[PDB]
Amino acid sequence: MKLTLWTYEGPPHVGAMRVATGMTGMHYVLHAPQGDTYADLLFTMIERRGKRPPVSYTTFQARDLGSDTAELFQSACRDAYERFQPQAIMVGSSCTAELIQDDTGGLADALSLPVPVVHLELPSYQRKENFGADESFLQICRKLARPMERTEKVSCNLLGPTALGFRHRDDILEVTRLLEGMGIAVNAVAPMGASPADIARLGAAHFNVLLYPETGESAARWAEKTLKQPYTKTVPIGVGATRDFVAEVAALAGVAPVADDSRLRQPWWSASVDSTYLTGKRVFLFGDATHVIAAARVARDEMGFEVVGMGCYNREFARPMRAAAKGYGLEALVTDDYLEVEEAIQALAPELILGTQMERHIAKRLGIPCAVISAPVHVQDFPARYSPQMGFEGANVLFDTWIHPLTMGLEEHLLTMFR
Amino acid sequence: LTLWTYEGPPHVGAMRVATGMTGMHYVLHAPQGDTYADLLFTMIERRGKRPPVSYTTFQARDLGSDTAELFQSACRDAYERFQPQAIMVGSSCTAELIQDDTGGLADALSLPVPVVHLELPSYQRKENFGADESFLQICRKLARPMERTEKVSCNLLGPTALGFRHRDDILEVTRLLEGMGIAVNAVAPMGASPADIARLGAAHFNVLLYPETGESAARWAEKTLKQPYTKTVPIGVGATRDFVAEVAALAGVAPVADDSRLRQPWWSASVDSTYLTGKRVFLFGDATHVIAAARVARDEMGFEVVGMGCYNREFARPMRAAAKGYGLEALVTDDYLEVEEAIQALAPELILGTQMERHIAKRLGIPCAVISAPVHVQDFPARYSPQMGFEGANVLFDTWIHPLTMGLEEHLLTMFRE
Amino acid sequence: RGQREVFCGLTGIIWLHRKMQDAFFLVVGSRTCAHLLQSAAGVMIFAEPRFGTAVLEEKDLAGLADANAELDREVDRLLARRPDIRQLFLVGSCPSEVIKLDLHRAAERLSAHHGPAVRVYNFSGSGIETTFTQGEDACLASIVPTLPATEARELLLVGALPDVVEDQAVSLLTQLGIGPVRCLPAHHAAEAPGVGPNTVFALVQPFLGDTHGALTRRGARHIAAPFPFGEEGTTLWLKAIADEFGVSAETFEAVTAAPRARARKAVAAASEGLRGKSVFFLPDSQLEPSLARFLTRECGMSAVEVGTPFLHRGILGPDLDLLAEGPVLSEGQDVERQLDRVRAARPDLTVCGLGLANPLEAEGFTTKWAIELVFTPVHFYEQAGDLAGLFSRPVRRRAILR
Amino acid sequence: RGQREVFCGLTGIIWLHRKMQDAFFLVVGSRTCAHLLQSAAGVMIFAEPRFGTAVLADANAELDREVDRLLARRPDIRQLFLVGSCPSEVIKLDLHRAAERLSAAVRVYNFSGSGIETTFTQGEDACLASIVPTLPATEARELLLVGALPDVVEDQAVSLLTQLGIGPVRCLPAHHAAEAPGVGPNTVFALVQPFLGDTHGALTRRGARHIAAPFPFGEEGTTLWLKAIADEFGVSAETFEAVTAAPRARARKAVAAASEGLRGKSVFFLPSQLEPSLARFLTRECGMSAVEVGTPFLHRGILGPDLDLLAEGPVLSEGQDVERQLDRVRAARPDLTVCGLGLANPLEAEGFTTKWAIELVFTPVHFYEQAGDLAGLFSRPVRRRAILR
Ligand code: PMR
Ligand code: PMR
Ligand SMILES: [Cu+2]
Ligand SMILES: [Cu+2]
Repeated sequence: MKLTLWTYEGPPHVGAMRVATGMTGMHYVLHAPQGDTYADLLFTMIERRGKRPPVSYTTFQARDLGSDTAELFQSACRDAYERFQPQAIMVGSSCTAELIQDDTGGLADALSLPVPVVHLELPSYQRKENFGADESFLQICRKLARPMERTEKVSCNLLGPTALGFRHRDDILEVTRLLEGMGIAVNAVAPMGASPADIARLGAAHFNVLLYPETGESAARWAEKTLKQPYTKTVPIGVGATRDFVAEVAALAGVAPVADDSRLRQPWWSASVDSTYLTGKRVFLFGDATHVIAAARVARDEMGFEVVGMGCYNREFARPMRAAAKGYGLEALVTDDYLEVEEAIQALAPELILGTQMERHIAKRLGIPCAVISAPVHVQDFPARYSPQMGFEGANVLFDTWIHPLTMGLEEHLLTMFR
Repeated sequence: LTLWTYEGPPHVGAMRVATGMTGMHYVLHAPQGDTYADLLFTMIERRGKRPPVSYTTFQARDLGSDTAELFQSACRDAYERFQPQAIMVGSSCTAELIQDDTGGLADALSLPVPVVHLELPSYQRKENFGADESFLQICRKLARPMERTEKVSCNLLGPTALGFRHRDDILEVTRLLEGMGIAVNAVAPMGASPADIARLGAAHFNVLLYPETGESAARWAEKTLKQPYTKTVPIGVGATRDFVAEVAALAGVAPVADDSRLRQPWWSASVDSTYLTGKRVFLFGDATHVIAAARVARDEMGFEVVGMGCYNREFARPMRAAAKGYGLEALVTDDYLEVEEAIQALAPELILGTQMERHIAKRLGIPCAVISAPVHVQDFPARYSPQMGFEGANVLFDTWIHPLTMGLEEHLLTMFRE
Repeated sequence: RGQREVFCGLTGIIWLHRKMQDAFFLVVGSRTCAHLLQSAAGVMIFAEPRFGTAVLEEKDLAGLADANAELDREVDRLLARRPDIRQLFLVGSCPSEVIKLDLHRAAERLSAHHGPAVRVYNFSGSGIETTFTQGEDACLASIVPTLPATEARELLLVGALPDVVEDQAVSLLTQLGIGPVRCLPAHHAAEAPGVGPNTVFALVQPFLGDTHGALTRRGARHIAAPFPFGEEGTTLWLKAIADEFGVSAETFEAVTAAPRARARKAVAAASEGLRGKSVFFLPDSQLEPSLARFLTRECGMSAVEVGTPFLHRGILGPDLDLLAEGPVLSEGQDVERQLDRVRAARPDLTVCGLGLANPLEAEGFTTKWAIELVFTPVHFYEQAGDLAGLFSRPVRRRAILR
Repeated sequence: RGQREVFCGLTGIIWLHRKMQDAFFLVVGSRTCAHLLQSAAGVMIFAEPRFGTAVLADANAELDREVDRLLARRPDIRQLFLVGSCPSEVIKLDLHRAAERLSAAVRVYNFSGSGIETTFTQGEDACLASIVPTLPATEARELLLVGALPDVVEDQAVSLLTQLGIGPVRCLPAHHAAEAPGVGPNTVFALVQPFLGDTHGALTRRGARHIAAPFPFGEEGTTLWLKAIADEFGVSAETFEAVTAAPRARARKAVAAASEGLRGKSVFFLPSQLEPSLARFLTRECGMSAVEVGTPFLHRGILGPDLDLLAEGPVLSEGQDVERQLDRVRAARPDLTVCGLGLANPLEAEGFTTKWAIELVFTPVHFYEQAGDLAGLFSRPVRRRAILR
């Protein structure tokens, strides 16, 4: 019952709806008490979609208690089916729905609508948004995707990009570009931009690209176990990891590692005269486990500034962060409390802190440059532009996104306290 | 008394142009200290090549006809250095406005066309015509009316180095044209080769990218090479669609437009994009960008355009053309003090423009972003940052609304807990 | 009786604590409510606001003694860290309500040991029994019973309206000059009112459906008048107030050149506005029936629908009288049929709780956010003129966008 | 000879403006000068600096008009120093003529750091020399220190100097207008600043005798400087060494602890004017196999202790052309080719680790902890190359 004035990742049902509103034709009837529909504002207002995040709640009131709320769930699911006519229904609950023991599974199962019914019964008081997205997408593949004949050409189903997420829309494009230029065909792009037919089509490939381990690691492991497609381990975040991913998938597909390097400017933009003052800066790296794990590699090898302190609120991906820290001889902060990041960066006062938006505002309070490289963000961090983070353009975006806090701080200081 | 100068001198634009042309050289009588611009294209626009533009650096012991001799000495040594493909002559004018131009040894090289020369007007120019009298000469001389290739081809005309996000504008417009079925013979102003610039006949129509530098090239090419240019500009959703209409009309092909990516018209339709309705916005910067951005603002953004002044007052009438389009006038002066005065008078909420206006608004509290040319190292980015096409309209939303995020969240923070 | 689009009352805390600067709204509940408060406050959660937003873990989910024990320990820690809070607010929530966590028992037990240093009031913002802005009403009805009892005949300003709103209200009132004005929201002890049998609950905001009953239990009286939300709504509210006190109409019409005439001028200064267009009120703020009448008469509204989360007969009675009989006060409104009705009617406005604002803007329909309305000063005379413009602006957004 | 590389004199304006507060440093000419200053400054141009940039008889009338414009826009200038540039000296615009005629409290002084005459840091030379002429003579044994060295370390220099036992200091760079350094025949002055050849020449021309000047860059660079100071003022050896051994120990430890990765190096000095002094600084710590060390302007003079303490490995080539000096660089393959200008970063783009001069010039590197991070400055490109290869 601690005074958590800021949760790092929202309720896992929000993450579940990130998978939901990603796929066309997939409807997430939710047994959310009226008001839990703010998450609709999340999806139409943070990520700004021109369509009701098709998550048809029930919004039961005090008048709708007992079995009345279950009757409302039945009604809402039926109205969704006869209103939008989804190709696969997708059901789940909220925190208060768990508190009612609302059982969104059996109800919509007994509704007996012909389209597939998937359940999303995920803990909400123990988990957070990213687990909700990952588990929901894994269950989606588990129900729909089946082992079928591989594509005549090599195919590379992308795994992990959910709809609401820090730059998923653009890394899906970047990795599609990499795979198509190298010689592999993007059979599907689940769960963002996909559909139940695409989930079924996931089986026709030769390897299952793991873009976002946080939101798709379960899916990739299940695919390699069942679809017989070795998931790619290294994510394309950073030039070193981009080359690792390129070589890895060129080995899985047995194709020449063609990777257009006319776009990559991060190694030159950093390994130069100006970006030499980077070398020695004592950076601190908090945030989303995978992004910050590969951010450590970029920062040390390809950027220069020395790493002091790198935690991550993601607990299920703790060990890879501990390993990335111990590679440089560092520790891992694996709690989910903002005050801990606060006193961590007081004790280890950095110049460039890479982390979430809450890290950005923490640094705004103290007055040190801060970047956004991780999940919990605002409308600003969801861009309309091409802002990827996986691939060679992903490495370029990483370079610029990290250097902009440094330029911001430098201009702010020197302006009017050196002149 | 410009404590900050918007654009550089008329030679830096020519060097911008030559930086993207591997081989083409430019003999410039610039004293040591005018070689600070040799940094720009590896310092500000951090690249890895010494600019292909000759320097002479005549000292105090070198005044008069000695400079005339150093012209030829530097020309011969520069040719023997890396075997260029074309030579351009022109001075910084300082001790020699027009009084050392010596072609004698600039010609008599393996170079087929030695008449190539860029003369820049004395004390009457900035970093636009430096790159525009580039392709009024370097493409007027070594470009052949080659046969139009079998598929309907085109030329990506206009983008010069050290230009505002030009390298990504190139890729976005090329992607649009290729997805529409329009072949791109060459990106002639940037990332090209003298063979590519000779291949300007194999293009059914030049695709113009910006009047800043490519306007003269496109006008001349339509006049001479008989391939019209796209009179519209791909900055802005409506402007992008009209640009597609023009390119497909001159092509004869289907107007295929990848608006699947395009999100500015929708992201400016959400109700977060409703509190910005009527927000007075000041727009100072280069003419092409200011007109396109102000059209976008006034109609599709929600902002209300209260300022449209500029510093590229050469084509003066098309400036106030859009001003009467919005019902206003243009501040065509060339000093940031007038920008400060105007934004103080109108007290807007967004001062979109140069980094100089960026720092004015930082000093005046107003929000502000970068949409214009006079920018430092940070606005020439590593990331894919195209200001044109559908993704150009896409970046024009986030770039403009980040300062509004500043001016809103800062206000809330300072007013909530005080 | 299906899905309804409206918030839980927890989002009233975002405006509630901005008035009572001596109050901590320690919102119990799950991580979902916490994420609601986080997203709703936006950047405010970063400048240490007075939420608390204490989430219950699964270990704290089971049982009741453990929950209140932890609540006690963290409350003591907070008040030790911030010894500048007097009117503590243990806000309930849908999770907390389902646990049946007693905020009133907690209030008694906590004022037992915090004493006068921290006087706790308890209410609900749970969507189970509360909507967007009836949390304001529950909060005010949580301080009304504890309000200083007296017998002096005086008026109030019931409603946690902005400070500038109250300032203009009292300034106009003393320009008239009527009774002792006692603002019901007690931002601190310096402006604590006195209620009693001869007082009146001069309600200002329609969702104040429970503070009316509470301060009726106090024994006071109602100014039976339309809820003040514009020229004529506030005109009749104020006129009925003074007629309950007996003030001559000479001062009425002699002191109302700047307030009233300019209020109507500013409200009807929306030339495009909504003159002749339609509105389809989804359940948003218990505030639609009030809007419809003065958008109809002054701003020229068709007012096809007046859909409300709940309609109170008497208190909006005179407010309903100026409302047309055409639109129907549908309650328990199922949003889906309501989208069908919008799609059939093709209005120019679809006010709602609006996570379906952008979704309803995608289908071409113009939409306006009443949440900002409940937040923005929209009351009485000088700030209802921009209430009308606040409704008008999305119309111009559609006009320039389409 | 042919094309040159180094900056014109206006790059020293960025330092002179920062150091001596109450002064004006308006340069004249085109946007090539107003933009070198702009880009080099970065944010100074936004911080509203103290300098400016102005827009034969006609040229002199324009000069008078623009000087009056200076006096107008800043009605708080009394010890201004106008800066000459290439066009002004091309039409030979006498800044002294404008200063003297338009001085009639208003005291206008001239200065011409024009890169056609001036070089990288000889603008400091010309300005500090232009302080000297008009000023009258003093009549006592003071120690007129010179150079626009950092004020934080100007305090260290003054503290040490008074610990020696000297009289008045009255540093030539007038950071206060009231502080006017007179040029006395008995005035014995050192040289903190290696590119003060014109300043030293003019100071001895007016009459002030000059002390031996091994220029102060930590350890022996400043050791022999302050030793010359002491033996000129007759400070007892046991007095000087007692009051100066601790700064020596601090700088020696700091340079060693900052140049750990600077072992096995060939530091090519393309023409900072610090080249002989820095070449000597880079001989003892770790391994510095220095190679050709050119300058844009070299005189031994009595500034000779540099070359006297310099080896023979690095060639002391005065006058150079990058268009062939970079060919010599390719042939040499120097593991750290610290390149003032001409080629600069493309050297890092063609497999040549590169350091840049203005970092050394505009970052405190003079004795004590200041020269301690000189090793860090020279390790910057090397510590980059060690990882971001
Ligand atoms: C006049 C050309 C030029 C350019 C374009 C700039 C801007 C700028 N100069 Mg460098 N700078 C120039 C000259 C100088 N710089 C100045 C400022 C500054 C410094 C201290 C630094 C530097 C650099 C830069 C920068 C990038 C600043 C950075 O990202 O850290 C630009 C393009 C930067 C670096 O990485 O390169 C040496 C660095 O740390 N300059 C200085 C005084 C030391 C000079 C005279
Ligand atoms: C629950 C999701 C969501 C998000 C992320 C926020 C923040 C924020 N919500 Mg709106 N907002 C949502 C809902 C609500 N916001 C709230 C507050 C508020 C208002 C009054 C306003 C705003 C807005 C926004 C925006 C735009 C960011 C900006 O205004 O700076 C964010 C991310 C903004 C807008 O026009 O949308 C309605 C504006 O005028 N929020 C409220 C009541 C407290 C809630 C419940
Ligand atoms: Cu910024
Ligand atoms: Cu910002």
